[PDB]
Amino acid sequence: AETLDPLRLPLQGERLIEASAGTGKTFTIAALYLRLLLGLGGSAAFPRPLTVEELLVVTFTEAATAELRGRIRSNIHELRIACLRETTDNPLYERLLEEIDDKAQAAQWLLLAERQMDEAAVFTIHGFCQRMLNLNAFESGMLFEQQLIEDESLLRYQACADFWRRHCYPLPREIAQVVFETWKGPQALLRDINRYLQGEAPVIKAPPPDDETLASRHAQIVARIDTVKQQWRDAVGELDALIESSGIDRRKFNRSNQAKWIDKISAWAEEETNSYQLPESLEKFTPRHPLFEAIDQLLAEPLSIRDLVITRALAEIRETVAREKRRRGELGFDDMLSRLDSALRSESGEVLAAAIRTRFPVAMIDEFQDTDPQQYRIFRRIWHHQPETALLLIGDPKQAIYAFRGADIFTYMKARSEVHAHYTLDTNWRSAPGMVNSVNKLFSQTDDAFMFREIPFIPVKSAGKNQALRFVFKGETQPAMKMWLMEGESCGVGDYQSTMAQVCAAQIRDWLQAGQRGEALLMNGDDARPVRASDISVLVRSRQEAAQVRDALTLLEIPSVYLSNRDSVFETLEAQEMLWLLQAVMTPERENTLRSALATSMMGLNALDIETLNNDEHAWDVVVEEFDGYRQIWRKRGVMPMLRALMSARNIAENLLATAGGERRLTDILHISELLQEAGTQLESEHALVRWLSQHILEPDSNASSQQMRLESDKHLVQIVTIHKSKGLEYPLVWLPFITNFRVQEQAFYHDRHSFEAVLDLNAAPESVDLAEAERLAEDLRLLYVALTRSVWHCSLGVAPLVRRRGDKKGDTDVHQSALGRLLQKGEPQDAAGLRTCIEALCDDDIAWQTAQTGDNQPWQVNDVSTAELNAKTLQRLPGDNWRVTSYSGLQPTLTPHQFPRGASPGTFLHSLFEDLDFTQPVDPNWVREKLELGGFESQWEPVLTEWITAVLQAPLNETGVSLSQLSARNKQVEMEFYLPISEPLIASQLDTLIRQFDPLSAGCPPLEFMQVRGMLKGFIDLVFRHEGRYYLLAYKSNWLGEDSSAYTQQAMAAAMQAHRYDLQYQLYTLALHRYLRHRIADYDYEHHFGGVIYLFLRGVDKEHPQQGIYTTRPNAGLIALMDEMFAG
Amino acid sequence: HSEFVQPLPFTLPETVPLETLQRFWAHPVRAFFQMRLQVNFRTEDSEIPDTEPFILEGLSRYQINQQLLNALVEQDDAERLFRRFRAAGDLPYGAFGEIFWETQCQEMQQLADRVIACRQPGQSMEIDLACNGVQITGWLPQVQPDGLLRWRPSLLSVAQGMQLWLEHLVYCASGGNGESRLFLRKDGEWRFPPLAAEQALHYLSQLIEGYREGMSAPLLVLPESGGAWLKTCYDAQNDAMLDDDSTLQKARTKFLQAYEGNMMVRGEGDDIWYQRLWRQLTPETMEAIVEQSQRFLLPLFRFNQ
DNA sequence: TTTTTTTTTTTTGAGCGACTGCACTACAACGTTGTAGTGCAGTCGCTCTTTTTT
Repeated sequence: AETLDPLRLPLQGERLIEASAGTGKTFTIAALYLRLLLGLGGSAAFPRPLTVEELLVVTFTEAATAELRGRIRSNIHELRIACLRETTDNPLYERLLEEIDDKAQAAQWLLLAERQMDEAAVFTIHGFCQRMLNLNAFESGMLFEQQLIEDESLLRYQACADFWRRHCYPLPREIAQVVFETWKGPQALLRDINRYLQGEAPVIKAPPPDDETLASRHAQIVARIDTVKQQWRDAVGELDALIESSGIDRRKFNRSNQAKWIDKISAWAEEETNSYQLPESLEKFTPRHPLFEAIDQLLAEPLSIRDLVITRALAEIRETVAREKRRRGELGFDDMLSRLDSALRSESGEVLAAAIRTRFPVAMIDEFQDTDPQQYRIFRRIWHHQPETALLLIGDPKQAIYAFRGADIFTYMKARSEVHAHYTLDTNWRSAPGMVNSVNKLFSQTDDAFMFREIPFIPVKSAGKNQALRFVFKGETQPAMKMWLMEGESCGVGDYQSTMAQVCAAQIRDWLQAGQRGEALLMNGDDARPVRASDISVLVRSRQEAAQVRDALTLLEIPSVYLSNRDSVFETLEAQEMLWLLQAVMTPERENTLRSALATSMMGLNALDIETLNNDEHAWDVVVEEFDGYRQIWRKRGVMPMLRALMSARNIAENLLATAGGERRLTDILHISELLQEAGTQLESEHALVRWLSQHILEPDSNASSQQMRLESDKHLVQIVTIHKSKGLEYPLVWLPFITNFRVQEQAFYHDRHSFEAVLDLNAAPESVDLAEAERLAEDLRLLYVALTRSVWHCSLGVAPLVRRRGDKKGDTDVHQSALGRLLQKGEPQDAAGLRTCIEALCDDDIAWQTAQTGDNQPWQVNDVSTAELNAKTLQRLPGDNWRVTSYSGLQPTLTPHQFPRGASPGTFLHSLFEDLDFTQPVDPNWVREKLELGGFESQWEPVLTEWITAVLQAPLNETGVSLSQLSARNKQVEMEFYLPISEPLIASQLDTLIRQFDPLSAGCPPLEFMQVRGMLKGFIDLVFRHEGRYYLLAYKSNWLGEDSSAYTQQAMAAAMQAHRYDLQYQLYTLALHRYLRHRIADYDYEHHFGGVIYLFLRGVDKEHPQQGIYTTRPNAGLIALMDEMFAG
Repeated sequence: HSEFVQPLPFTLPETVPLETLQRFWAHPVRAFFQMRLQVNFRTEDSEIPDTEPFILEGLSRYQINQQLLNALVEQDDAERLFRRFRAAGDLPYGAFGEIFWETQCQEMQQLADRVIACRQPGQSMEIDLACNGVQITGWLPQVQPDGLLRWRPSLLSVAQGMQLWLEHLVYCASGGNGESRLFLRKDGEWRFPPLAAEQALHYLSQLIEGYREGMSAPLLVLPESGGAWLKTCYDAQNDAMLDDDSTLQKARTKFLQAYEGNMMVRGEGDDIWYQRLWRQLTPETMEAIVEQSQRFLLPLFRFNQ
């Protein structure tokens, strides 16, 4: 490999950047981004400068893409400032400024980059795949709009249930017994094949043929057993083998067991006594007959139906999932990768890749260790050897720890074998040089410590500015790596975990006890820093040992937070308490739910309080009354107002904050409240939110929003973080108590060392088990490197002679089967004394060891201090006056029109019919039929409806007898919308007396009550029409439910006007028309131009009665001026 | 937040039924919650599953095993009960339901070979007792002249042993010389020998004192974890509790195993009645539960054979 | 077409591998007996990761 310079990297063809742990990878990506933007390098430069919309940056984590985009934006702004000023404070920026000859054009390009940074092409893998599928949808064959699903386990379980229904149900008993012996149900099969159903489907070594069913395999195994049974029945009754000292004389009794074995062929599991009839075992303890050879041939391979069912499940379930998502039109995360791979797999889609070469003729791919083989197949399809495009694979083979998710280091080894150039970062800027020397001493004991030929380890170099980092104790300077060797010959797993957790808790309380007195310090040159609780971090691998560390640390009065906690908030007790509280609020009549909800830990009541509440009936009456008030707030204001009034009236937030350990409970309660308020806005029903909360309690599925957050950030806490969640982070002091714990992989799923493809061996072959255990050991070594390279000042390791075998004292330990023992014992099996000598052999100034001492003196010292005085501001006056823009509604034989259905919707339909119809043109019956078809009413009403409409239109409504047909299109104006201002507070008592002074219809009609309205008033006049130089207003009313006979006289219409309170609406209409005619026509007189107001009752118009149906009223011409003076000011 | 445990006034009534004592010694904290202050935490029922039951686990398997054990204790036709359970859909479809019914019939026949090996026809009798001025009225079902015979398709647990010990105390106090036997699954057996009336009345007065103590203060007697701690510390050979540090560590290990279970078995600490009192198991409350279990659950393992 | 009641929970781990005790024969030491090796059965530790992409 070669060293990497950011200003000397040739951006041509494919380049592979190997950025080690702790190196400035995020700085190098920004430097290469500035190099691609400005076009620097000279001979090794790009042929043309590229814009922001042509630079493609690929990083998997979305927060990493956001942080990288912000860092690139800050670097763009800093380089623009340094180019405008021709000076800088950074040496790499100094060389960047020295490489360019022109300053104005580079500054203009950086300004354009700063302006176009919003349209930057910095996306994720699946985001870039979705953008390429949506953009060039023709060559791929993708829908323009689709619905992404976050969880795919439900459809996968449905397809597995469909496979179990269509495969396991019609089987007979002799096959279903073996199917039940393999798996209990489809859930165990789904748990087996869940790592293979997602992502790329692997290649099965020696698959069954497509015509072989379960019955054919069962009959083949039955015939294979029956041949051995026939050969045992033919060769029975004889014994010619020599009697050995190991061979007991009871073996014929075992043969008698075989005499009890050959009864029927309905069974599947043979006897163990056939293991006594093996020629390889009888010779080691003389076999002449080939019956022993046939028995050994029968026991050579396992008689299992499991592989055929697994192959049929992998062929059927994925196809059913794809069929269901193609029918529903949904898409998944890996479905974008599969669609892009199938698009580039086609003939025309290669030209689509050329369009991608038209789109982005460059690629900088970060985190190449977490790369699926479909992703590398796509990147080889686009950017293999084409000119003018550059490929920069920035990654680290020593950090590939996501093999469970879908990543594969063999794809990275294939990529390293395909490319020619290799570049590495020599300088390490994170850790102290002692930790760097400890890592370079531990990992370079033997050659190829990562056990793969394509993953080489290099000695890294520390930083010059961080060469004085020292973690000092009270006694002397503490070394970098301190391998705490647990004393003993052989120990278990749980006892070793408990002792190392106690040793780690003792070290934490010793570093925190001496840290608060200025004894243990972190020193950078002359600067010193005390060690707080947030500096020490414990690196674990699973959740059980994390809970063990948390319990062993809270036993010594030390609070610890879990950063890797992905548990849902709906699975705790607080969700059940919120459900009980919502059930008590929704149903407060039954006292059982209210009594069960009041005694929860959220309310904080004692047993004596519950007893006195059950004894005193008046206190329970007050409780029921305030819970009914909470229900009224919940129905009128929402979820969060009810919860805030409950937390303010009961004062449970102050009680939870005063309680030690209740802050996490209060944050979980607030998060559950926020989720309930988010889910309650989309549901109009009140019980639907309670059912949704009960469903999310019963559904333990984890979303991005429904996880637990950090309880506090101000108080320093010991942070527990897993090895996968510690990638890219930084910790001062790191403790690794369970770095010696390993796990043996049972399933045979490996990768070929030549073709670099995934090979799944369903048979129990030991070669596939060893080839999978080699990849497991490589993954454990990568996890060991990731967990070791996060410490800055000090790392501590827990070494112990752990024996995975159940034997107590066998003379050998299994530390060589772990990742740490392969580097300590140099890949050789040794003992506890051998492990101790291997620890004591590599002893330097940075690497030391000590024994594990169990002991406790005192938990901690709180050293509390009094809180500062504070108060809350109070609003002196009202936030705003009563300003509201309202309307009139806010201030308040067989076919006949009498038999018409009375409602708001038929009234609006008749209003739309009178609005859309032209008054000059005659009414056409087919138009009325088309309008009734568009509205959806009955077709039989139409010939009565058109003659009723013509009878209404023929009837004149005026004091002179003017009909509606005499009004031209210029004279009419339908649905005039007006806004009326008012600056005075509208008092009802000062307005109703002024109305009653002039309006004769206000003899009865007691006044309505409405608040002071200051602002605008909306209104919609139905019709305004002029005739012979005189304006007229016309409104329509069409409810008329209570009349069927001819009783709609002027008295009944006046009673309807007094009851429905249309007098105020008509007076505001006259005021609006007066103001409009005053504003429009100059020299306007109210008596000369205005003529009157007409109300039209549609169901009251008769052919013989011209007065019935219409209602003409004219004001006294004195109320209008006083109302204008009142509304004006 | 003050502690939920408070000394409450409680007067012991004259007539205390046997069903109240059985509901108390089945779960003491639940009986303190749902009967003294009448607070019963009502949990919502589980949702309807999206698919047919392919396996049998939980309450449905226990009900099937209980009906199969009640059918095989009278030597009835198991195939008729198989057709009855298959006609309701509670069994899996096809051959898998037949396989499940065959293995459950094998297990229940293996249990019934021990159950009806010493079974005699017995009737339900009345119990009227007067202990320390407290009247106990109730009924005991299936009282055979050999003693007490109970069978349940469950595992070896301390709550069923406490129930059998309470039934043996309420049976031996009014006549009834004979043993009391309970047969569980996986060769589990609770046996108590016959005792005199004075020792039975003394232990019944001790249980009455524990009942009247459980109504005032929450009686912290964990059956499962306390019984595991006790049987780790008890020695039946010498009839004395050991005090060495190795037994004190193994009892703490068994208590932490029985309180908080694994990822497959729901432990005793995962309960709505215990999380209301404390959120984290403190060693002071652990020693209090240990002392209460040594005070109360000691005749369970003292007379066990 | 009218209308009645009702408050009790339960259950849930099993395969892999070792420790120890009893029986069974092979073979050498002193026909018979003691020691050693192997097979079967009752009893008991132990343990089952990590995660996010619009």
